Amino acid sequence: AVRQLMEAGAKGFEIVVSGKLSTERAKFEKITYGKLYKIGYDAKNRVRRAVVHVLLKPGIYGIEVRITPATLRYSDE
Amino acid sequence: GRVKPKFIKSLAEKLLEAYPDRFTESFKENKKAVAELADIPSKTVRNKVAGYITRLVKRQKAKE
Amino acid sequence: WEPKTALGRMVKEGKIRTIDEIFANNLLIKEPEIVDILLPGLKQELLNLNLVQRQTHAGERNQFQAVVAVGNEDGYVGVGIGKSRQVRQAIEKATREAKLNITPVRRGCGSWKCSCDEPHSVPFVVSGKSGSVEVTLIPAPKGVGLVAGDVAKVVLRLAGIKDVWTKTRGDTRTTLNFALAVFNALRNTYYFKL
Amino acid sequence: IFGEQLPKTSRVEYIGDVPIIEECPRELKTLDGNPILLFGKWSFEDVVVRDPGLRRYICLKPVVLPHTEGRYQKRRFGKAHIPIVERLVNLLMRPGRNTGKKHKAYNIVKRAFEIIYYKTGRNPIQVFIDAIINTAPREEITRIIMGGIAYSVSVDVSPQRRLDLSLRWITEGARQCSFNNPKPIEECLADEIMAAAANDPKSYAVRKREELERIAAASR
RNA sequence: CCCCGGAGGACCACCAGUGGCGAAAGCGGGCGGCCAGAACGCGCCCGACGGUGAGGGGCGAAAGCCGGGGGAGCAAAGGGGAUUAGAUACCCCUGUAGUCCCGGCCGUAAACGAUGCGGGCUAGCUGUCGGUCGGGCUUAGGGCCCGGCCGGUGGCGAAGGGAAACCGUUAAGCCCGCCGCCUGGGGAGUACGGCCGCAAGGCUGAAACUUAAAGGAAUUGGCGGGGGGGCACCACAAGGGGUGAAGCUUGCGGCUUAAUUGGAAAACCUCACCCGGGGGAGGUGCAUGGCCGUCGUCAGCUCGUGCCGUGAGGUGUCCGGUUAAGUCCGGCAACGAGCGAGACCCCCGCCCCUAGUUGCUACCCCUCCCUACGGGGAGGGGGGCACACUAGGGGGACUGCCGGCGUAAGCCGGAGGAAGGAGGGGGCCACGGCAGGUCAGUAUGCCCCGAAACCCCGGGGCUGCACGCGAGCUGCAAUGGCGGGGACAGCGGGAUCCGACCCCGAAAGGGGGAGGCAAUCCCGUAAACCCCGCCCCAGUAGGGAUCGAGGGCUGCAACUCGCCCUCGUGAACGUGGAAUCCCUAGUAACCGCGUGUCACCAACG
Ligand SMILES: [Mg+2]
Ligand SMILES: [Mg+2]
Ligand SMILES: [Mg+2]
Ligand SMILES: [Mg+2]
Ligand SMILES: [Mg+2]
Ligand SMILES: [Mg+2]
Ligand SMILES: [Mg+2]
Ligand SMILES: [Mg+2]
Ligand SMILES: [Mg+2]
Ligand SMILES: [Mg+2]
Ligand SMILES: [Mg+2]
Ligand SMILES: [Mg+2]
Ligand SMILES: [Mg+2]
Ligand SMILES: [Mg+2]
Ligand SMILES: [Mg+2]
Ligand SMILES: [Mg+2]
Ligand SMILES: [Mg+2]
Ligand SMILES: [Mg+2]
Ligand SMILES: [Mg+2]
Ligand SMILES: [Mg+2]
Ligand SMILES: [Mg+2]
Ligand SMILES: [Mg+2]
Ligand SMILES: [Mg+2]
Ligand SMILES: [Mg+2]
Ligand SMILES: [Mg+2]
Ligand SMILES: [Mg+2]
Ligand SMILES: [Mg+2]
Ligand SMILES: [Mg+2]
Ligand SMILES: [Mg+2]
Ligand SMILES: [Mg+2]
Ligand SMILES: [Zn+2]
Repeated sequence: AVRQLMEAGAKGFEIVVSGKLSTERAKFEKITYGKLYKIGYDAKNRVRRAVVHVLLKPGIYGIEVRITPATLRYSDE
Repeated sequence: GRVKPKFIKSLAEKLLEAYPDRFTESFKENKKAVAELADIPSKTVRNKVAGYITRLVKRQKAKE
Repeated sequence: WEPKTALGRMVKEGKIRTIDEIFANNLLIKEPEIVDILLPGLKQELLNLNLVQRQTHAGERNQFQAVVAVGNEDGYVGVGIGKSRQVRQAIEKATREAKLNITPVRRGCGSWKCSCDEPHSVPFVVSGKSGSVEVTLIPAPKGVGLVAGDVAKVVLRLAGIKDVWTKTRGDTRTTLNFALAVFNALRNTYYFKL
Repeated sequence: IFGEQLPKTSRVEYIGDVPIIEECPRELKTLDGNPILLFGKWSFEDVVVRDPGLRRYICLKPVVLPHTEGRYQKRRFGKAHIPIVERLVNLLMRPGRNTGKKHKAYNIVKRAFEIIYYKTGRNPIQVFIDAIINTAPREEITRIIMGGIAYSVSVDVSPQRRLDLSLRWITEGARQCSFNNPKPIEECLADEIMAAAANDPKSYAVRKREELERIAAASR
């Protein structure tokens, strides 16, 4: 489910799965990429953010995805 | 303006070296040339780049 | 692939077509792509995988330390280590360093209870050491098998050795050091003044 | 002594070797050459500041009403441009129920100036300047720790700090004299300024400066 | 304290050194005598006579013991003066053994290089000591300098070795001998036996039982009453206003209670509590999602390749300058790059353009009024978009110029400039934490209540009150109170709502009702402030708690338990202990207005 992302030419993505993924204690597993703005303008306004929770056996198990496609040339050049 | 960050000086050096003859030791001509020559969608960064190219032109004339 | 480093340029241009010529003329491999070009039949195995932590103010920051052994099963072996925040790139780094550190292994007979002239065992008695694990490899008669530990057996089989007798000293439970000492002995087969 | 040039609107009055400096232009007149009168009544022309250091920070520039908008505090040493009478007005906005009541402070100062002129026959501006000169402290003490006990030690006071201390002492003496008794604040300020000008030891400012200077002389 | 004399005991300042001698312990003034042991030089003598060494010996710091002498200084024990909760210690005064000498005993020490003794081989560079040889000089000296050998003594460091620190011709390397010692920890240097000792004690030295580690070197962090640097009005300095004391509003604690609810804009409802009657607002936020707060008025975190390491890990990311910044500039086994910083996004501020159903009034005319007679003021209408305003786009400021400083990042002063050093305010909140707060916002695991949780009803309670603590309001007065008079904003809200205007009423309030679904109508002529008159230092013409009588508003309902107005009544309080909070400019402080919650009600935001 990340080679699907490399199929696209995204310069930035960030995936966070928060919950009790292995045990009864939450862990907040997260992976990320490089040139992906985190605060300011693009993030929170022009970066594709999506939060969904999935009812598994023992919890909602939140998933937050931040993506920027190959043509999101924010003001830096 | 206190200190110019990395991207300011980097853009300054690349635009000064790609076109060494389109910049002299004045600010107005420098601002005009950088607006003509680079994709500079921000007045403040354009002004900082123009001033920094002005200072390179000053030091490059001073070195000889 | 772009043949970065001039040896890679010759290897992709086909002026060097076999891996034997590099080790015959003392050529230094700086890139793994030369190894995958010249040895398409390279098998890589994950010898060890340990979790490793650094203490900080907010808690331990864990990193996987994966040890990988690469070999052609015909007298070429190498072992590499990779530390990474996640296991996949840790294994990738270990595989790349193993491919960089691949070396030829001299083989033959030499056991007193054998007479075949095949590469099934080590040609003479060799030694290797990594920290405190000392491993002496001894030529054995054909059909005996690998008489080492498990990770040593994996490294020897990848290096293309059938029978050998081992003599170890020190804590062999340090899997990284045991693997490194066995690989060190296999590389020390080339330091013998024939 | 200087090598950093100087802002314009400043003036140098070199006598002997000493470069006396004034930050404000005394010589100012209307378009017809007439003088400008403080409150329309008092002139800024004959006033003489007897302290050479204090001459640099007393802005005796002619103004009808001493009302600068509160625009000289951004820069360090900006208080040298504020007129001295407006500084007196600004130091009357206390306690907290009188903050921002510049009209009340202006009326108090105008009445005090009239009372001063009719009781002394002198220029009210001149009497106020003499009160400041007699009230400004020339020494001070500063905290020092020898290992846990905060001792004292004599130091010098810069002329700006001397002017600030004298002005604060005059205004707080007037306020304390006026609190909780039938005497009005204008009369309290008038007698305080006249006592400060005469160097009478009864005044709050003269007592405060004498106490500070004796403490400094004790803890040199 | 100074001088002049005498007596006594210890030590041998500087020179003086990883300098010397010695087997170790140990040895530091000079002269002399008697001994000892090494190094160097040698075509001297003997001819393997050597190494190590169980057992066996001899020497062996300090303290201590036995007997004698001595005793200046210091000083266990002890006495006293302090400090402390205590102080039988640490500080001060004093003080005896002891420390010194002679004879003997003791026989121990971190008695250490924690490194047994003997011999051979294995890059070097460098300080110093002794002897000797070659050259040069000469404080003409037993002197100095350079070079070689031999022998010591330090430093760095080949090969090699090591768990690593590190050793490395003074080995902990490669070898050849002999001796001593070790075999997880505790029990335990304990018990018993023996020997030695005047004694203290010493040497030698277990097991039962108990235990799963004890331990070495190094890495990251955390911490420190170790060191250094940087920064911050949630720090200090310089200041301003305060809170802490009184009365009152309010929140938590406690007490009381049927209940005073559960957590960390209240009469019904809300509501979850109590009395009575007819799916979870039940737990676990240590199961969780999301959100949020704080670390974080931070600058940090990481990666690619390389490099050091067996490894955990380092480097880069460290040093010097620089500042908001891990911002840069210059040196480095680093060279680049990325998220955070910035940039970026709104709003304020100056200029330009476009625009004038609304908003502006210069220019006009008609009317009313006044007229010192010149003229003026007010209203309606016209004309216009000039001014102002409204809104969309653009420009402008960039250390740009100058002087100084600096390799250069960049800093200070000055001009000019609407605006000068990130122009001013705010947003966006890195990686990872705070077993941070929220199953009472929604959601969800599990575990329970199971025709019982229901946002059912009626009443009460959350409003109970000895008291503690936190945040506030209005005061103590005269820079004031009261009474008249004159003003001057900006947001913002308005639908059955805002409400002009009109009438009634002393007030609160009541009746009718234009216009406005918004630059058009309305809330809306704000208060502080200025002006004039009364009060005059007093618990008062300050203060407005408490209480009595009465009149209204909302609502189904006003007692518990609402809000407003009139008349009367006039408490504490005279500026508040220890302590403590916030704040750097249109800011603090004061003043009011709109609005959120809202049938009504704001001392709150
Ligand atoms: Mg009074
Ligand atoms: Mg011997
Ligand atoms: Mg013996
Ligand atoms: Mg002794
Ligand atoms: Mg004695
Ligand atoms: Mg004594
Ligand atoms: Mg020892
Ligand atoms: Mg060892
Ligand atoms: Mg060494
Ligand atoms: Mg023993
Ligand atoms: Mg015994
Ligand atoms: Mg540390
Ligand atoms: Mg302070
Ligand atoms: Mg109070
Ligand atoms: Mg009721
Ligand atoms: Mg370095
Ligand atoms: Mg309550
Ligand atoms: Mg009640
Ligand atoms: Mg009042
Ligand atoms: Mg108050
Ligand atoms: Mg009153
Ligand atoms: Mg108005
Ligand atoms: Mg109103
Ligand atoms: Mg009274
Ligand atoms: Mg009543
Ligand atoms: Mg009621
Ligand atoms: Mg009344
Ligand atoms: Mg009283
Ligand atoms: Mg107070
Ligand atoms: Mg409303
Ligand atoms: Zn064979």
